[PDB]
Amino acid sequence: FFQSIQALMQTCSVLDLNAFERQNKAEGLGMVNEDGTVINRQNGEKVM
Amino acid sequence: SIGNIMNNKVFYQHPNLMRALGMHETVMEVMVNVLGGGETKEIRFPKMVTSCCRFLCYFCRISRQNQRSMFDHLSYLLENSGIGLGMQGSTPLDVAA
Amino acid sequence: ACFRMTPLYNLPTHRACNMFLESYKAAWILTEDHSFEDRMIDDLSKAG
Amino acid sequence: KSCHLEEEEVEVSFEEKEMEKQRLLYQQSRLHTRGAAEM
Amino acid sequence: HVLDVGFLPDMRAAASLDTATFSTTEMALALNRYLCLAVLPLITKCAPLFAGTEHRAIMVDSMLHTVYRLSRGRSLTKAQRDVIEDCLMALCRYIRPSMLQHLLRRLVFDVPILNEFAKMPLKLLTNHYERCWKYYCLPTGWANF
Amino acid sequence: SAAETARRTREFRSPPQEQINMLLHFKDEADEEDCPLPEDIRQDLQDFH
Amino acid sequence: MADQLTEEQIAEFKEAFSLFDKDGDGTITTKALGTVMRSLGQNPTEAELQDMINEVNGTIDFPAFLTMMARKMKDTDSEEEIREAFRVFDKDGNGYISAAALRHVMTNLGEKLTDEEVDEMIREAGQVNYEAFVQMMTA
Repeated sequence: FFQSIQALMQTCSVLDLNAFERQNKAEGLGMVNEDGTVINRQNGEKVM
Repeated sequence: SIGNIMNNKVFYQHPNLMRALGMHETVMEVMVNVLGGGETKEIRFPKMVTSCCRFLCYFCRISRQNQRSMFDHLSYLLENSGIGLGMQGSTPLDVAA
Repeated sequence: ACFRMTPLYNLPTHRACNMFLESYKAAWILTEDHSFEDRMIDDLSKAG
Repeated sequence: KSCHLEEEEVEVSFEEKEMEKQRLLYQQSRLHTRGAAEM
Repeated sequence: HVLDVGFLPDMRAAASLDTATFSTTEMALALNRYLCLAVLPLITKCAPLFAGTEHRAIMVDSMLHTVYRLSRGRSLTKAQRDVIEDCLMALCRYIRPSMLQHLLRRLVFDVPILNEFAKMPLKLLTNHYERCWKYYCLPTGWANF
Repeated sequence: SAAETARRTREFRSPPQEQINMLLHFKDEADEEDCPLPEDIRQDLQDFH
Repeated sequence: MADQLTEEQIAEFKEAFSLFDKDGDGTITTKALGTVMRSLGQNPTEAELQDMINEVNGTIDFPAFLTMMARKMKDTDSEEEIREAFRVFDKDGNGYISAAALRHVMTNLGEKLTDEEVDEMIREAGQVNYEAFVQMMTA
């Protein structure tokens, strides 16, 4: 059990910066040519 | 079977069906079973990976959401792609690109 | 692109229905049934 | 959710606040005696 | 750089006549002539451009002989904008057209140099009259026009 | 009234899916209603739902 | 992609393909691609065909034929999409639109354009012609 707790928390993420830039230009676009706009909208899965 | 799939006039008008039936999911395991082998000597049953990987590429060039749905398996695809090299027509690396 | 985005009144009937169902995920996802939560552990388990 | 249901406002009196921490203590009491917790 | 790139361009219409099997040279005209048609930097003290000027015209000789309606525009726009950079000394290039441009005045190859000729007169309506045979060639073309 | 043209924007702009969201939001919503429909087709939902 | 076309060109293209198909395989020769386009009104000269097979063996299958008509239709539609996109801007239709008319109808089009982006848009360019608006959109 303590193997799991020790290993698991070492895979936790931190505030990365490189991934932040990938949002900062991806958010520049507002809608696809014609497909329901950006379906993911927030798409928060990146920084944390 | 796959050759008759790409002539039915319906796998061009309603892509939303084919992600709901998800045949791209099922056909994916077909490739992994035949290619599963220890080394390059396990290239049993060729001429079918090429005959099927061609179908995957055209599926990826029908809509943007079709591109996303199969993109998520990129890490899975490259894991078993750079081993069986030497044939023509297609290879799993091509559909990865 | 934003000017050629066709009007709604030219869509085929079959296609103009699938968009309704997918978009009408705005009456289940927000409504709450509650129900099975407190009546579950009551009739089940306790008084079993 | 079967436990934490009870888990700009007047001050809470001292008789009522035990009812919450007793109801909470009982709501999960049935859920640790009955095996559970050791899973 | 033109003393090495034009060496390959020297074999322009060296096969554009009989049959020309491997037309991969036309594929090299999609990343070379396009790069040359992006530099208005031109001076003097040389006449090697004259060999290159006709070479582009020699490549545009084929009106349909392996050109592609889309790939033909690259070579057409390669010279149409190459005129506004020369030192107004385009000598033999005018004589290359002369009346041959006036000839076939009912073909699709007419608009190849028709609009190109108008660009010369619209940039010399107060000069470029310091010649002789060219001045005679202008009237020779004007009367035949 | 000029500005009425600004109000009527879903009707020609936005993709078709966006129009459905605007016209369907108030139907099965509660209390507040914006850009509503006639109060004749907004009754069957409150019966069907 | 291939979603630029409706159902009704695709059902027409399979109607043309299955009419002149050899045995139901989905195969045609390098002659039959010419006769299958002149059967529908479209009359290209042989350079237009000459690049598309070099683009795609002698066996032209139905996904290969569908991708070649999609590129043959999208290039003229992408050249003509922008004039009918210009038509709601001006009331008459010749191409002359007011500058005071353009700041409430272009901030409200549904791409979440603020007041700042159309303010950058028109002062990096009274009434302006139609061919300048393509010159200022494609840039």
